[PDB]
Amino acid sequence: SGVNNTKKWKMEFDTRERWENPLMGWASTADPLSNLVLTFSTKEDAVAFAEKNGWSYDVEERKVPKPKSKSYGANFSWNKRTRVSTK
Amino acid sequence: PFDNTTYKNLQHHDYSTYTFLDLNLDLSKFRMPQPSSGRESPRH
Repeated sequence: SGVNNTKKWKMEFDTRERWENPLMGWASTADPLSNLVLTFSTKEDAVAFAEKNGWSYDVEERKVPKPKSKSYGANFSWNKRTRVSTK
Repeated sequence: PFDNTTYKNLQHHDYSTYTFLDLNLDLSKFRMPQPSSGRESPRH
């Protein structure tokens, strides 16, 4: 339930091939950017960084949870379906 | 006739398994009609 890892913007790159090492079965890669993850304060900072580096990019809008209407008293409604059958 | 020396709650010596529910069944005719929530249950 913690939300502290949803505060900042991230930039990552498209995933590329990983294959099994013939000797040990380890995951090999030829992609030098496979682990690069950048952190940004705002979407505009992330876009600015990508542009000046010449990277094509996609932006995904932030998904804030919408405010909910919570009422403990609703658990015990006289004539509504929100009445709980158990606690 | 003021006898303050005997126990006058002896009726319950003759109560049985269904005494309470028989009285509730007997009382059924004296009740007012119940209120309604508007539906058969919270799951309706």
